[PDB]
Amino acid sequence: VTDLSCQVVVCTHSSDFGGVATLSYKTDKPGKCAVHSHSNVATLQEATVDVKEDGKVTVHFSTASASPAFKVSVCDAKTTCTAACEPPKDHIVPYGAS
Amino acid sequence: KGSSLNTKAPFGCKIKTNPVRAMDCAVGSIPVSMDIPDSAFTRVVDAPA
Amino acid sequence: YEHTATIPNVVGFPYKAHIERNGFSPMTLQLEVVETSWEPTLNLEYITCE
Repeated sequence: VTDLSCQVVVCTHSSDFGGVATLSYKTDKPGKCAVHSHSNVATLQEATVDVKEDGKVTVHFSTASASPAFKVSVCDAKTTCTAACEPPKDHIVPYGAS
Repeated sequence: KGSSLNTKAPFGCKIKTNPVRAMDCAVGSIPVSMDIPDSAFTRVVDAPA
Repeated sequence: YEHTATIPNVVGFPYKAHIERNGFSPMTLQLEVVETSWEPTLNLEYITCE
C-alpha cells in the first residue's frame, strides 16, 4: 500500500488513549499491516493494522498534548497528520498516557 | 367590578382564578443550565461518514 | 457536559440547542415552555358584601 492519508477523527483530551485515526491506505491487498506508529508524542491505540484494501483502516491514537502531530508508521510508509488534542471535561479518572 | 384583571391585563399574561394564574406572559426569558448526559451525543467514529 | 442558555420565555417558542463536545456527537435538543402562573405573596383584605 501507499498514500498514507491519516483521518484523525477526534483529537481527545485525554483519557485512556482511544482517539480518532484512519490511515486511508491505498492498498491492493488488505490484511495484517504494520500499525505501531513512529512518534512518541501521542500514544497509539492499537498495535496491528487491519488493512482495508484501498481503505481507511481505522485506528485509535491518544495524545494529551494540545498541539498534537501524529506521525504513524503505517506499514508500507509513514503517515503525517496533525490535529488539536482538545482538552477533556472531567478532572480525575482511571488512566491516560499521552 | 369593571374591566377584568386578566382581561385588562397588559404584559400578555393569562390571568385567572384562585390558584392565581398569570401565566404564559410576555415577560421574561427562560434561563437554564443543562447538565447534558454522555448518552446525548453520538460517538466520535460513531457518526455516519 | 453542562451547557447553559436563556430562551424567549413566552409560551409558543421552540427552544433548541445543538451543543456537542469533542467526541460526543452534535447534541441537538429542542425544549419548549408551557404556562407559568404568577400568583404573588398575597394577603387577603376585606370580605365585602351587603
